[PDB]
Amino acid sequence: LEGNFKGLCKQIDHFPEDADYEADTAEYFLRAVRASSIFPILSVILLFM
Amino acid sequence: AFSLMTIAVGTDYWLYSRGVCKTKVMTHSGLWRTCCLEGNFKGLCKQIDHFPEDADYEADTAEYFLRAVRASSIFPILSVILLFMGGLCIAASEFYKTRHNIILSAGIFFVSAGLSNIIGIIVYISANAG
Amino acid sequence: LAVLKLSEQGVLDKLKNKWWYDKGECGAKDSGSKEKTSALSLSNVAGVFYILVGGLGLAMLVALIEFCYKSRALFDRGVQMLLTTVGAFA
Amino acid sequence: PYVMMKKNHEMLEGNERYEGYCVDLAAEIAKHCGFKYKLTIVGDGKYGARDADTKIWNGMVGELVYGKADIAIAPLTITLVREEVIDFSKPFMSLGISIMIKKPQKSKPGVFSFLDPLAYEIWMCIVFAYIGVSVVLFLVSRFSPYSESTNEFGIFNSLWFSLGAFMQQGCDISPRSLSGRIVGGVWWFFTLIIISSYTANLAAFLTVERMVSPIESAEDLSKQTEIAYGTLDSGSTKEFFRRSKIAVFDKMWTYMRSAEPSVFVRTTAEGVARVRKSKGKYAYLLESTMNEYIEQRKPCDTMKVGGNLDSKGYGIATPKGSSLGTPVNLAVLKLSEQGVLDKLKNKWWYDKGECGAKDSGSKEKTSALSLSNVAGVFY
Amino acid sequence: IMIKKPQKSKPGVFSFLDPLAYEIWMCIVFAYIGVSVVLFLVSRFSPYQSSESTNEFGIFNSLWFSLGAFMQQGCDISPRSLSGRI
Amino acid sequence: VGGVWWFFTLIIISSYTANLAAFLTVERMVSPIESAEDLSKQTEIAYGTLDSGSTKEFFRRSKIAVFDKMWTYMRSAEPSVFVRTTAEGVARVRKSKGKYAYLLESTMNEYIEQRKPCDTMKVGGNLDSKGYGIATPKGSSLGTPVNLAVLKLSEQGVLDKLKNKWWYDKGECGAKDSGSKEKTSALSLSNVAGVFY
Ligand SMILES: NS(=O)(=O)c1cc2c(cc1Cl)N[C@H]([C@H]1C[C@H]3C=C[C@@H]1C3)NS2(=O)=O
Repeated sequence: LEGNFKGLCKQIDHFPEDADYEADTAEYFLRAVRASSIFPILSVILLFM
Repeated sequence: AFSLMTIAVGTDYWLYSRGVCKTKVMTHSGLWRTCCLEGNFKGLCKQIDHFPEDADYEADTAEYFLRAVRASSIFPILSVILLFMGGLCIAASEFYKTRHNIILSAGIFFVSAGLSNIIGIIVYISANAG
Repeated sequence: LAVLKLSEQGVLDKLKNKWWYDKGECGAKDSGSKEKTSALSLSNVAGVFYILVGGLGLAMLVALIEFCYKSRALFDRGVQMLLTTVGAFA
Repeated sequence: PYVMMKKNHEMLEGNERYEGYCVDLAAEIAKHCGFKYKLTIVGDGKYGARDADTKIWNGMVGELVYGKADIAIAPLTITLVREEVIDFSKPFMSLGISIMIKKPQKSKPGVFSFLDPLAYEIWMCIVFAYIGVSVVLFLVSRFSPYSESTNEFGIFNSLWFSLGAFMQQGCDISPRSLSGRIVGGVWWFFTLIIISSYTANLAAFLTVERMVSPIESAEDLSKQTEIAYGTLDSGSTKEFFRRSKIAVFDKMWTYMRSAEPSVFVRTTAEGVARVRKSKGKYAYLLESTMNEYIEQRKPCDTMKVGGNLDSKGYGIATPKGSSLGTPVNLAVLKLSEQGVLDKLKNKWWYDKGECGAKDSGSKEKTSALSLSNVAGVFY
Repeated sequence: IMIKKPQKSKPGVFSFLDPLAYEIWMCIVFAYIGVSVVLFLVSRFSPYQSSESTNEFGIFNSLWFSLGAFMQQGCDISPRSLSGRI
Repeated sequence: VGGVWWFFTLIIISSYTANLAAFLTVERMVSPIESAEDLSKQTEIAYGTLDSGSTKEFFRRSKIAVFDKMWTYMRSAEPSVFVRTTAEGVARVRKSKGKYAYLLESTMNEYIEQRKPCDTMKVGGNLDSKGYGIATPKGSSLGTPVNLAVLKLSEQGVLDKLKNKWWYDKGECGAKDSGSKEKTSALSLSNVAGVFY
């Protein structure tokens, strides 16, 4: 957005491949739920079923 | 209650604090006659006063009310009078027996004896700021 | 020429603030810059006891005048309707 | 604790009679060098110095100047006038000017410290108002006939209603009459102010006890003068602040000159107890290893704050041009690379202690309310 | 100018109400009177005899409900209608 | 029983309310998690020393019992503590998010901390003692005249002022410029998400 390369999308790696992060077990549990968004996926399941 | 009330008024050991006996030390503090004990002249006393430091009496609009109520005490004293009058109404149960207003009339004094007694404790302590 | 030479070098000012502030035998920042706590004293909250004891005198006196009211003993749609005309115009 | 008298000073002779930090070093320096050594305190009781009026030397350096002593294993500070006439090795310990103050009055609070933000003379009036209100709430709702059976406010109910209002959970039975609700309103506004002021004044304790910061530097010592700070009268420390270039120490030497009482003391040991008689209102400035001696000794109460304000050293001294110069200097460095001196250090600063070192550490473990801070409510 | 060093204070009898200004206390009372009257005007609507006497919010009770909510000690009465509970 | 349990909850919940104000009003720096002795007691925090250094040679030739444990643990970290260059030893602490410490010389420990990215601290005292010395040839006629001037430099306070210029005023942001900065925020959603959880 707000650049002339707008409209170029990217598959987000929520935990990155090369970053300075070492996630705690409170956060690696969290960011996995953030990356694999099971709870919005569970919304898709529970509305449809 | 009224016996210990009259004892508490005319006694002189309300507090033990550090203060002078006389203008030229542990005090034996009373309400009317604030005495001092264990001094050079052990046993002589002093009456209460409301102005150790001399300034305007009316200045803070409650400083006029607070000082005059404490030394000229009426709330521990109206404690005494209302408890005294209600106790005579205890004796007045037999005089006009079964009037069916008299025992109600006595307890109003006793509850008002409690209301007077608690506020006099407050103005005692709040004037003892130092 | 020496006086200018003194004040440019702060010599006067170090002579001054020593002799006024530092040789002063108390502090504006020795005693004012301390932090201490206090528990609340009874003089701090004596007003809430005054309203309370003042309330109980008002709680009894209302009860006693209603006692002689209901022992020694208003619903008319017209004359307070006039009081509705009086007050709302007021 | 460098060299002291042994209690067995009768049965033994000389070398066997005196012990301590330097004596362990003295046998060790003579071990790696291989010379017959002999201990003798100078009877003059003088650190090495020179005077302008006589042009004479004295003490341990002076006997090295005047040929009497052969080596100086002692707490001897390395200065310029001592370098002028005799030698030194590499310095066998490092030390500096430090600040001594007694530990702050860290005690645990009582079991009745949850009652603390309200004064004791208020809690009597809180009960007396509770006795005072609940009887009035009984009387107003029951003295009137107009039938009187419909109410529920007995003497025991009127306590239980009023005790519910003060604890703010509130009870079931509500006043229904006109004047019976006038009393019920005011006690509600009573306990609105008193409980909320309790919650605020409790926040005044826990915050300010986190706000107060102790002394960790000279700058935190410079920026407060309600606690006095001074030095010894005649020593290295007092002259040190005189010739000081740095503006951090420059303000102190002006301040220690511009104090009306005597910030100067006579001896070291009098300066120890003088802090103990000031109780967190005076700090004393002396050498750090001497300061680390005292804060290991009874009554375990003083403490060294901050760091070394400078860096000095104690060194073994040979006569200038004597034959012991290199092999002693070869031996002092040999003990450091072996790390023997650390064992020689940490022995005598701790075995003479009896106090616990590093007992304070940090305050992060007491960040929350502990049990004992509110255990009286369980009681 | 040389004045005396300021004597610090004594907190007043009416200084428990000091953190909130002289403006805001009467605006609480003017909010106290406003909310208590309106719920009486609401609760004396919605009849569906005791249809208009259904719910127990008299004008003195509607003061007592709006007083108990301000002191945080709740009372026995509670609104039943929808516009009463708002 | 209901009366005693009420005054319980009047004190407990208000003590919760008052202290949670104090954490947010006075938000101090966290106390030193690692002192000199205590980092040996943290295996959950790591520590390291140089691959080829005489400071590594100290722990292998130490008989001191706490220092014995330090040499005992440094063989038992996978990957090893032995970084070959100090710039890796600088960078390893920075990217570890605080689990790794690096034991190195106090001069380099200071000067890294007084630079960008302002991203470390130096806690605790020194483990051993050593010194930097002016090296003159044996029998060179400067050598006894030189070290008298070094004593002359230190006795005026110059060698303080030469270093106090060079490590402070030729430094930057540091950790001493962080203490006065007090800012309080609204509680973010992550802070009481556990109540929602
Ligand atoms: N720990 S201590 O203070 O007893 C201490 C103090 C010192 C030690 C060794 C110890 Cl164990 N060695 C050094 C030595 C190493 C080189 C630098 C100075 C001399 C030569 N001197 S020191 O810095 O004065």
